[PDB]
Amino acid sequence: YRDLINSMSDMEKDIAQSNVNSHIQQHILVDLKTDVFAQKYPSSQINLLDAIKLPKHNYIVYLIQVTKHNSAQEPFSEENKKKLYIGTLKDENLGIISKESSVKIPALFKSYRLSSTRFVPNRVHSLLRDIGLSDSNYHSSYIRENRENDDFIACTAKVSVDGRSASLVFPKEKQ
Amino acid sequence: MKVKINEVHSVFAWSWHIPSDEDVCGICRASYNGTCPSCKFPGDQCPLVIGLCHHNFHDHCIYRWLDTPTSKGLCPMCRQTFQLQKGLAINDAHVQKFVEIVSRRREEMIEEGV
Amino acid sequence: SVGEKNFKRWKYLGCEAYQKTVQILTLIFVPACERIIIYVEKLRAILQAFSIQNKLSYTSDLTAVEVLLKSSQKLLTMTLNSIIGLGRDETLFEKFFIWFN
Amino acid sequence: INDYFIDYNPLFPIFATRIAKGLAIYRVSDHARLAVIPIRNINLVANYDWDTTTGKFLSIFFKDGTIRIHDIFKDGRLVSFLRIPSTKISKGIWDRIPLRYEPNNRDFACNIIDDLPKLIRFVKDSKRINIVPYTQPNSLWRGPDEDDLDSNEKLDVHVVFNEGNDKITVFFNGDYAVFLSVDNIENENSLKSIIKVQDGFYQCFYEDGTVQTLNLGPLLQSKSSVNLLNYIMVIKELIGYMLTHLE
Amino acid sequence: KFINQYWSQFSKLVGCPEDDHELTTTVFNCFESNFLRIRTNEIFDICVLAYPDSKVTLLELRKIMKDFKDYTNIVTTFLSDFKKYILNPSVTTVDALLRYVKTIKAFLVLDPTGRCLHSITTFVKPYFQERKHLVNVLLYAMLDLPEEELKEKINFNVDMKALLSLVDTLHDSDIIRHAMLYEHILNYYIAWVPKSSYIKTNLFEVLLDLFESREFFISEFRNLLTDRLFTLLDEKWTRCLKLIREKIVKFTADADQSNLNSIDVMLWDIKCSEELCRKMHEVAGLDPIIFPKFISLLYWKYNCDTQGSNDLAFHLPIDLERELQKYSDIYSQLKPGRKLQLCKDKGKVEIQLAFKDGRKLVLDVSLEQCSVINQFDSPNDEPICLSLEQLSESLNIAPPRLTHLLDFWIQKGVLLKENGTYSVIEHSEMDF
Repeated sequence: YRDLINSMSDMEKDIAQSNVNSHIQQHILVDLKTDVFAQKYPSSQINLLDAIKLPKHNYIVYLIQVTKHNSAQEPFSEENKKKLYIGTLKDENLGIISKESSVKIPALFKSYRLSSTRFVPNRVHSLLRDIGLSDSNYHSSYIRENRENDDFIACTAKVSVDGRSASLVFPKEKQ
Repeated sequence: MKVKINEVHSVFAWSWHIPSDEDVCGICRASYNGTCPSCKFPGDQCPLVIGLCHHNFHDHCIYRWLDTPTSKGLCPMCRQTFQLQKGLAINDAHVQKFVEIVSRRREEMIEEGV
Repeated sequence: SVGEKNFKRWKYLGCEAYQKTVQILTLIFVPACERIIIYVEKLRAILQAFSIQNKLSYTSDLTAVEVLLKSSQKLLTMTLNSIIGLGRDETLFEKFFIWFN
Repeated sequence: INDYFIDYNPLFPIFATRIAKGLAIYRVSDHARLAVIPIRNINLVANYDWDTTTGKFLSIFFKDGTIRIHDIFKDGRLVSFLRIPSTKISKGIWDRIPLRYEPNNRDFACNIIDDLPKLIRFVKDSKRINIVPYTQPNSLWRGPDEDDLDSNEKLDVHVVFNEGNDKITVFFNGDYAVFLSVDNIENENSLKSIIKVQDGFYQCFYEDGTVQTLNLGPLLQSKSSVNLLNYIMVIKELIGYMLTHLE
Repeated sequence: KFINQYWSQFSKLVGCPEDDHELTTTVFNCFESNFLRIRTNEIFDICVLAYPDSKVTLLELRKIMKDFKDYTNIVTTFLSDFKKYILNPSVTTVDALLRYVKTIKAFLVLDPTGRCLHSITTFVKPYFQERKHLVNVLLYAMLDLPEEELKEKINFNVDMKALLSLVDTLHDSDIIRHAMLYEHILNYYIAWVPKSSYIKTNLFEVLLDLFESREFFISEFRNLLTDRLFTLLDEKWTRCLKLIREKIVKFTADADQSNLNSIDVMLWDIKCSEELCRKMHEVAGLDPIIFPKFISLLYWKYNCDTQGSNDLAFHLPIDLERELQKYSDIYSQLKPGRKLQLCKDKGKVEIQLAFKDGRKLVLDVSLEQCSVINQFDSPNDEPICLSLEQLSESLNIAPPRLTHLLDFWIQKGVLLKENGTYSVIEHSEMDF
């Protein structure tokens, strides 16, 4: 009995790998990697950081780091600035809708890794009010854990996409 | 600085003074400071009585026991003739009541030929 | 060695060793084997259709399926033989201890 | 509570916060701890994902190849343990797809398994051998919720991506595994974020800006193809269910 | 509105006369059927949020539902949505019960019978027993306790506006002689009028159904009344005890009467204390400033006998102790066979504090707190500076307990701590 069941079990896996995987993979298509930002930005090296979908919205909000390609004829220009352009693509065909606006970074915030920023949905504003309403060791002015811990930036970027905005947080990883 | 006491609201706890897990009535098994099953309010409504045999009962528990024909006027704890201890102010208000019940039952046993 | 104490234990162990054994064979093995057959049969039908409906040039051989069908069929036939055999074993078991008592 | 972390549950007012002792759960309204998930090293966790369809469960991805899911409503007790054979995990996403199989006249594919009486299990306690109804090993976290009136069967799809090689692996129902080989292997780009468009439709965003789209739609609109996926998982379960009683 | 907008066009399309009565009736019947369907779908938001503003619609709904299937569909839909949203442990238990009771009264208005309430009840109780603080907060809601007592021993925030709202809902109370005999016997006997009950119209009984036994409910009720009858009865709890006694007696187990007996004894103990004090001030002419209360130790559940620390033997002021002993001696005279014990941890004293700058401060302080401040009473107007060790020896109070008592006066602005010594603040350089 044990031999027969095992004789069945092992070849059952054979059926799964030999045939089922072949059949399943056929009904699965993988889109080739494509560049969409090239049309809008063909002379800039593109660095992608984060992008999410707004629920009940068919638009893709994305955060990109745009650095222009410096040709071999312009020597050592100080324009090698990382610009945090924010745009929107329709979820299906990834089509640009609104003209990107470069957010001006205050000089005090230039000492943070902008690449580590992540998207935070679902009413981040609720915690801000509740932090001051709770007698915890967390102070809001910047949300700081005491006077002797790391400081993390909560960049509530109000990207008004058709009247709505999202929320971002800038983690601290000092360079 | 002067301290003037305007009003005092003090709390006092009363308990039965027994002339010495045993502060319970031997009939109803309830606490002496508590009420018997036939009484609702403690203290005056469920007073305690002390017999000459030094056994303590609620007034109503022992009176009911003594009113039963099978008791024969004897203490439920020691079978001695139940008589309230004399000289105890706790027993002063109940002496006449217990003398009558013991006497009536003694006459009934004489009438029954036992 | 045997005594009275082990004899009752021997009977108690033996009866469960057979009467419970047949239960798991009839009540677990029989319902499962038929279910495997059904799923395997439905498994075969699905692959055959898309070999035709899709009309895709590459085909996956069905020899793996039919082996399972035969092996699964073998199990149920083999399972029933044991149940018949354990039926006899219960008969022999009881007659032994009634005399052994 | 200050932290650059925390993901809010879309369906209910909770957040998943990270503390030293493990993953912690607090109510947004009350800031009262609700559950604690014991984790050894944060670095081992590739990412954690919430339940989109229900929100009752929570998913944890380990870099080694281990998937662990715990129920928040159950005080964070572990409910299911998953393994994937020899896969290095960069970042995985959990999706639940509800199937809508409306009755159609053109569909004569009647079901008989429902008519057949459901199997049972033999488990023996200390006192005696007892008889219990059969439950699938993964059915406890997949069973039709008492809380869910729309009790349609839900497809459970776990999507796993391998770091360093950009290899894509999809895992179905907790047992069946399918491996897909990507051709664009020439560059070793890290995957930045995974975004879900709808059920069975996903977009992948790499560090270089290239987009990879995974679409399960053709699998989904095919009635038999899903049934094929279900059947293969069942037969492996029953045979092991058989071997379990044999020993 | 629909008839005025489309009926003429529809009649023209059909060609039937405009005054087709039966067609209009069927259209009306469909409208109310649609209205029933929509309200069934929205019943959760109707009962949870829109209530009591939508309560009028509920009365209109009551005129429409006629079949058992309608009730079953409504309740199964309502339970589905409720548990989907409310029964999340992530929801605050205070708001959960607040919305729960809001649904209870809404359905009770909708259903006078309350069978749906029972079905909703039976389905929902295990979730209530899942939450742990529910018993405490609900009984405190029953007795309308002030927030200060709540905040003393409860470590999670409680929403005050919810507390007032639930209190308001709880207190809502909207839920010839021979010729007449011939007429009434005709008018009352000829005028033909065409799991237990557990469906009583009382919402409080539904609230009581949470506990598997009312024993814990009445036990905790005893504890709170014994606490309050100490701190002093408020009339608001007289209604509560009247309610609690009312249902428990109606149902009638042994322990239930055990926790049902002494509650009037507490009333009797206070009543006798009020009466015995008057007879007492008449007989021996004691100080009318003292108002003693004579309590039955067994039934107040006051553990005077916790036999393990030597720590409540603090010394009262000599004048106050002598006056209190006079009460105890003659109690033994008035009630023979009984001894009276002063509960020193127990009692309240109103003291008036007079400072050299003319400030008068009147506070209600415990017997322990009055003893501490009396040590600083200077008959000769000399500044009294006392160290912690000196106060501990005089008052026989442990130092850690003394610091807490001394911190009370510091917070009140009476005592100042300088270099380990406590002195009276006689001159405040700041507007009172």
